[PDB]
Amino acid sequence: LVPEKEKDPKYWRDQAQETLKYALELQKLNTNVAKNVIMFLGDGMGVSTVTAARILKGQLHHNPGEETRLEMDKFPFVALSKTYNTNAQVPDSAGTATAYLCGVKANEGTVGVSAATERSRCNTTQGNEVTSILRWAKDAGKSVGIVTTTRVNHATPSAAYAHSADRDWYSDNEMPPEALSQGCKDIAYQLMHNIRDIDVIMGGGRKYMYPKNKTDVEYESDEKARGTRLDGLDLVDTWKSFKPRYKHSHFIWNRTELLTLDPHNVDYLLGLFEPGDMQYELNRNNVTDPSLSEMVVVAIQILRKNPKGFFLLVEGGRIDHGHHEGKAKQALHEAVEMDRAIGQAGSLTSSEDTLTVVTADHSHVFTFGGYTPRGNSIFGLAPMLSDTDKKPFTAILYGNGPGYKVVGGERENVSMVDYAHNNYQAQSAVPLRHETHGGEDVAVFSKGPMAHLLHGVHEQNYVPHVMAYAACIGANLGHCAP
Amino acid sequence: LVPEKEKDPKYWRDQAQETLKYALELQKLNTNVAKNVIMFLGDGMGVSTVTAARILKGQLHHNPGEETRLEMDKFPFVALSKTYNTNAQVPDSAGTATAYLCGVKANEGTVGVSAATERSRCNTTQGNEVTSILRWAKDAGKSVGIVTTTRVNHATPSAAYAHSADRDWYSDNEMPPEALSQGCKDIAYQLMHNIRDIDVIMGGGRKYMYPKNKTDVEYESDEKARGTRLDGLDLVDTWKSFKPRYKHSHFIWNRTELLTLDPHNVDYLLGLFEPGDMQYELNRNNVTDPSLSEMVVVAIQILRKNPKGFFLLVEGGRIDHGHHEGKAKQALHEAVEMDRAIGQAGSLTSSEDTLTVVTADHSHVFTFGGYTPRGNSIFGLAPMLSDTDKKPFTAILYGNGPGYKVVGGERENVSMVDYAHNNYQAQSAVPLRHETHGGEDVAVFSKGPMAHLLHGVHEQNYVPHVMAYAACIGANLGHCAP
Amino acid sequence: QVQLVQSGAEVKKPGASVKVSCKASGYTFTSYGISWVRQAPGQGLEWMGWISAYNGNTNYAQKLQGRVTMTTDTSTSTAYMELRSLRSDDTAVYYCARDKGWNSEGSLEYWGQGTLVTVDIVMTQSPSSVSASVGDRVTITCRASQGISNWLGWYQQKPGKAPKLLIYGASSLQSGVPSRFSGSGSGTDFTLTISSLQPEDFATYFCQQAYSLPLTFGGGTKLEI
Amino acid sequence: QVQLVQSGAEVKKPGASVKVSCKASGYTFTSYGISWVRQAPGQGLEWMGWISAYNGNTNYAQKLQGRVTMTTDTSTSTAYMELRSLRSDDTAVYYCARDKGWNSEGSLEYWGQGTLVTVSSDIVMTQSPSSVSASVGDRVTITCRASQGISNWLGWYQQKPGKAPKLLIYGASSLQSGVPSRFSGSGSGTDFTLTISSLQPEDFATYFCQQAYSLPLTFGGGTKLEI
Ligand SMILES: *[C@@H]1O[C@H](CO)[C@@H](O[C@@H]2O[C@H](CO)[C@@H](O)[C@H](O)[C@H]2NC(C)=O)[C@H](O)[C@H]1NC(C)=O
Ligand SMILES: *[C@@H]1O[C@H](CO)[C@@H](O[C@@H]2O[C@H](CO)[C@@H](O)[C@H](O)[C@H]2NC(C)=O)[C@H](O)[C@H]1NC(C)=O
Ligand SMILES: *[C@@H]1O[C@H](CO)[C@@H](O[C@@H]2O[C@H](CO)[C@@H](O)[C@H](O)[C@H]2NC(C)=O)[C@H](O)[C@H]1NC(C)=O
Ligand SMILES: *[C@@H]1O[C@H](CO)[C@@H](O[C@@H]2O[C@H](CO)[C@@H](O)[C@H](O)[C@H]2NC(C)=O)[C@H](O)[C@H]1NC(C)=O
Ligand SMILES: *[C@@H]1O[C@H](CO)[C@@H](O)[C@H](O)[C@H]1NC(C)=O
Ligand SMILES: *[C@@H]1O[C@H](CO)[C@@H](O)[C@H](O)[C@H]1NC(C)=O
Ligand SMILES: *[C@@H]1O[C@H](CO)[C@@H](O)[C@H](O)[C@H]1NC(C)=O
Ligand SMILES: *[C@@H]1O[C@H](CO)[C@@H](O)[C@H](O)[C@H]1NC(C)=O
Ligand SMILES: [Ca+2]
Ligand SMILES: [Ca+2]
Ligand SMILES: [Mg+2]
Ligand SMILES: [Mg+2]
Ligand SMILES: [Zn+2]
Ligand SMILES: [Zn+2]
Ligand SMILES: [Zn+2]
Repeated sequence: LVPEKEKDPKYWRDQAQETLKYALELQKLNTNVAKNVIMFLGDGMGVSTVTAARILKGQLHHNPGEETRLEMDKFPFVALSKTYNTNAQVPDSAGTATAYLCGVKANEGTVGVSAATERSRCNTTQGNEVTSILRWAKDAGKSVGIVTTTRVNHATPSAAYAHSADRDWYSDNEMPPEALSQGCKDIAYQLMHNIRDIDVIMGGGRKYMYPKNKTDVEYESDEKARGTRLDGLDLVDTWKSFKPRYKHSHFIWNRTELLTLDPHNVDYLLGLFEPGDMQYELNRNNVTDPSLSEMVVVAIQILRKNPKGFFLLVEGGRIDHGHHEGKAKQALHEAVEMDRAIGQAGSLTSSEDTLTVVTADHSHVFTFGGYTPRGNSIFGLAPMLSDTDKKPFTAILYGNGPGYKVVGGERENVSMVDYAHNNYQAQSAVPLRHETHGGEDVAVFSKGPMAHLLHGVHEQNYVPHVMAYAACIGANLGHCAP
Repeated sequence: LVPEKEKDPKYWRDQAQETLKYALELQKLNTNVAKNVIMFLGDGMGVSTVTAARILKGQLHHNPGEETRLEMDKFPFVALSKTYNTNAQVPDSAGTATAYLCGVKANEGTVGVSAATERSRCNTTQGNEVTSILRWAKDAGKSVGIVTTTRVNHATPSAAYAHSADRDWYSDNEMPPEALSQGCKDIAYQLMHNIRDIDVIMGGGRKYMYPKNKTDVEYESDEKARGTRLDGLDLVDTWKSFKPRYKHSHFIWNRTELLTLDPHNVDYLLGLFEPGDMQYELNRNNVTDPSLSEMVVVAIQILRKNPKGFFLLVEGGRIDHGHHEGKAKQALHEAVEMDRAIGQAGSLTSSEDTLTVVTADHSHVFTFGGYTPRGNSIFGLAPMLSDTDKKPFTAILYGNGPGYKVVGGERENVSMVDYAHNNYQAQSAVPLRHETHGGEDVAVFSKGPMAHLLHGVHEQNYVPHVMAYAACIGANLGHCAP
Repeated sequence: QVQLVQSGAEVKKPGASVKVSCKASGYTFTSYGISWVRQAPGQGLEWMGWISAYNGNTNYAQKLQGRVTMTTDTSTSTAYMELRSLRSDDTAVYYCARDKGWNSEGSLEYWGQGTLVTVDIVMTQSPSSVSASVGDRVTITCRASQGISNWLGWYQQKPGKAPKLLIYGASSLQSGVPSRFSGSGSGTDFTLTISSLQPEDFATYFCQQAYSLPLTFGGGTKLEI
Repeated sequence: QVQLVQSGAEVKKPGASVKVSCKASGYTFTSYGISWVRQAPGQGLEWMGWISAYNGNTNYAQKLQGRVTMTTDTSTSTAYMELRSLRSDDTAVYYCARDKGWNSEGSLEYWGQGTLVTVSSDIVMTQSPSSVSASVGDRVTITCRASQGISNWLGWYQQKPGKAPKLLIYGASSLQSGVPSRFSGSGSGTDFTLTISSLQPEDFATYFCQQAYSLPLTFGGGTKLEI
């Protein structure tokens, strides 16, 4: 494409000099106390995903896209994190979530416990629990908040309040009778019972809070949207009954109410907008379901009232599902939505007393390449045909997954199908039903006070040990000691 | 598999606290003048390659390998570089080399010129030439060294001394008559007739320096190792004509002569060890071929004599050739050798007045990960069979390349063949003759004086300018101003 | 440090009004509210209301409504409480107390010196009076008429001194208190345990709930020697 | 800055040795070598040798070998020449000069104030013309030719009457820092050119071309640019 303005060396020299001047002025370190901490988390957002999301965001506004900047690319400090588990070489969701939320690496499939426990065994989790950064923040007088686009009792958010030996125990319906006999409790019970004064909770998973065979308010005729609890306890009713009678609790469940509320008269909020996982960004309903940006804005406005500060945990957790199913368009669109939410949240707060950290838990086997020309659509074909079987191939490819297609001995001719659709699955090397994770290191972006302590290549469990250092919470209180 | 010492949370907490203490002590910025500059360059070394190399290096010493640290992982500061060209979305070698060696982004396929020149056209080169950092170092009185495992006139090294409109013009034999008729020179001629005071040269490409049909020295009977110049000009002979008669010039061509020199009695050194590209690390010979570590050590010992500093450019460019063929073992072993060379060079010099920068120019579509257990061999099978066709699959997979095998209508059954061989090609999704590049951002590791100016996610051409600022050379001399 | 100071003793006659002032120093005045507590001679603590120093919203007890007014002045950082139509049973010690934080206004952390003036969820405490020797272990139980979750606080009062906060939330120890004291229980039954007894730990203990207005204090357990 | 100072005049007698001292200040003494140049009254520059201040290795001209001794003392940072068996044609002006850097040891950058001593297969460098005349504001060019190919090792010096020579261009294409950009140099191999595009009243002097290819170092015959 080669725009005219880029044909002069002076343009690049001036750009580099301006970048140098900014980086030289940045030498003044910020040694304030992080009054507020915000942690953005993208499930399965490696480096290739970030680059593809940047290109897509640029091209959505009729640009080549390569030169554009994401809202997380303006974060001054960048580091790399190793994501291996104690038990596994390729990471998982629960173990990594424990690593970067509690500060201690653990096995796979176990939430909120150390590495001395064994998966799916109740009588080995006693005395091996670990407390997450949410508990440290709440014990210091700060507010706590959880915003997710997935279930509130999914692995990534539940690693902050739950101590369970299995991540598949969503409710007592999924727990085997042996675990019930030995006294274990499902994740929803711990969500409503472990920390009894969590201010803002937002996400899906509305069918794990109701007794069995209870019709849903939103979907009347859907048989999969009914309740699943075998106790007979209404968990939302319990949640409304654990708070002082002179305060306000709402339990909104759609977008009209979320827009109607004013944060100046709300103290506790519980939003369950979907029976299970919230819908994709491209499949979302405008009228009845809110986006991540609106939920983040309302949560920030509610939590901003505390003079001691707040700790907000935001998850863009549909990237992992979009990659697992094998569709790249969806996952890139939730990456773009996550970036928009980051920008909206950063607009409200001030960088002088707020530590913002964007991170990921692992990466996938997503790849893109093939000598594509400048300005080429990221979902388009490669410029040259294959030189072995004489067929076109797309730029986006997967190491494995359900995209592996072979029609009678030869791979699929891409020109016969609509590769620009919303539900198109790119071709892969080995056929599977779900594309696996990846062992690559992940990138951690950070800005705010004491954000320069994330510099080199380090372990994952180092992330929650520096934030607690900046806010004078946890076990190390030497930042603001005399 | 879950070592005992890792079963206790105190271990991880103490590790994190020690890391935090080191990061706190690191707050004392280093603002000295970088007398020496060393630039390590891994061709096609992305973010999956470096972690795979770390695992392989750990496992070579009978360890799980995930926790082991490479010599480049001890570098305090890490940044990210965007690697797009002004003509292509997916980068190349020549354009990126121009970007990070001259400070100006250029077209795809042209070395040393700006973006205003068209490929394979010599009359657009005039007036559009750009000088690299090597000229800036030489004009300040510093020493100059180029050490490569590929040809000395390959794209990556030639982007520092040559201004040509095509990469494929290695010699006048390879240039079209129309280009020769216009007074346009090749790269081998420009290596000797552009900077006549390059101190140390190490690499291959001995058949581009001799007249046509001239027998080689190592390979007498090989007809592929003969000379290629149609001009009849002996470039090795004319290299020992532009230097003072009271100096010392040697022209060694094997390892026995290299490990017999006295660096206190050598001023100019040229080493051409192979007719073309130097052999792989697994295929290297004991006696008549030196490794990268020995060459780097000798080059540093020779360049260390200058009381004004030196600039050394080390290029481990066989990783790209290993990846292009689909052989992961060769590429990973080349990366390990590059890391060993980095360690040796760091041992020789001192970090108080030397700026060491390890970087890469692009990345490939290499991926690995199949939910492999801890301690699993990086070249081993995945724990579970495929869900669809019930066949084993390896952990290492390529997006596209020559590894795509389908025998009769079904993909290859890996359990039949020797998947641990030196020349085994992993399976891929698209059948091609050569594995392509990738559009991912690359990682830049930095250490030394003023090494903290590479902090965020930036462009590639920003890299040289910082060095020119740290060494007080080039167009920005504001570091030495009183 | 944080310190609250009140005026001197005031003697009045029935019908006349009385004003009590409380000046606080050591913190940002608008960030915390002020509660007013009453203690009759020989009986337990009684609650009148509080006022927030940020927005000025006030809450008064139902028993004393129509006679208590509360004002705040952030310019001089003072809180005033005025009572009207004094009766023969209004003689008592009035305390100004400060809450702990944002959402914890049921836990009175810092207390005033106490001004002497001369003219629902029922909380039960057991035992009425317990006697023990030095170094022993004692346990005191507090029961609520309704489920109050984990909203409970334990206070200690030595004779002639203001109450001191020991445990808030029935399981969390206040900073500056020895780890010897322990609190446990939840729902309807709560317990406070002292593993080792010392000569400086003989006083009267109260349990107060922060679930629903009005705030109710326990009857008091006299831990004698 | 860097400055070199010598001793006074030496009125000698034939057969008596003479010692010349040169003290340098403003830089690290051991990092640079010291060369010695001679100029007869009214004739061109002549080279005697140099000595390295780091390792003490010395090079002497073959014509004057067996009579010149060069010593260095890093404690007081001085360089000494001793000359023996003085002849009737040894009266001249002796200069101590400092090289430019590590490998640019044939380019004499800083020069001494000159000591006037009164007694009782080499590459031949040709320079043309000899007595060129011009006026203010004009453009002039001077050519220098070597007997052998010397690559780009050539330097251009300017000397006014009664003053030490000054380095202008080194490498035949690089302008020395502080020199006005009016002067230009070009050429490689055998023939080289030095050009002044706009002449100035303060640029009337004698110009020399000196090669740094092989020992002994040879100076040009000199071109007298008169007004
Ligand atoms: C969003 O949720 C609110 C719940 O408060 C819905 O309001 C109810 O709507 C039903 C209509 O079937 C009425 O019968 C109820 O009386 C309403 N409740 C209240 C408190 O107003 C609202 O309709 C929902 N929005 C949408 C678009 O469905
Ligand atoms: C893959 O599909 C394309 C699109 O149909 C094929 O290209 C067609 O080839 C037929 C051969 O007779 C032509 O008549 C059509 O005009 C072509 N269409 C286009 C759009 O090019 C292509 O041949 C297919 N690949 C293979 C290997 O058969
Ligand atoms: C390394 O290169 C040197 C070149 O200098 C080789 O030395 C030559 O060896 C041959 C053997 O036939 C002799 O005829 C030459 O006279 C040697 N030359 C010199 C200058 O000594 C040396 O043999 C090479 N090493 C190996 C292992 O082949
Ligand atoms: C892929 O190859 C493996 C062996 O390399 C096959 O496994 C063997 O199958 C034979 C068939 O009778 C058995 O007798 C052996 O016991 C199996 N195991 C081994 C270790 O040889 C496997 O069946 C092949 N895949 C398919 C789909 O046939
Ligand atoms: C847990 O229970 C199982 C079965 O009841 C038993 O085999 C196991 O030993 C128990 N765990 C421990 C630590 O004893
Ligand atoms: C929903 O909102 C999107 C963007 O806000 C808009 O493009 C679309 O037209 C709206 N309606 C439907 C039915 O998607
Ligand atoms: C430059 O060279 C090309 C051939 O490569 C020729 O077509 C073109 O006319 C030339 N341009 C000029 C200005 O001579
Ligand atoms: C020499 O080469 C052999 C293989 O030919 C290899 O095993 C060995 O490691 C090499 N080095 C030495 C010192 O033997
Ligand atoms: Ca909904
Ligand atoms: Ca060889
Ligand atoms: Mg998740
Ligand atoms: Mg290369
Ligand atoms: Zn994940
Ligand atoms: Zn996943
Ligand atoms: Zn390549």
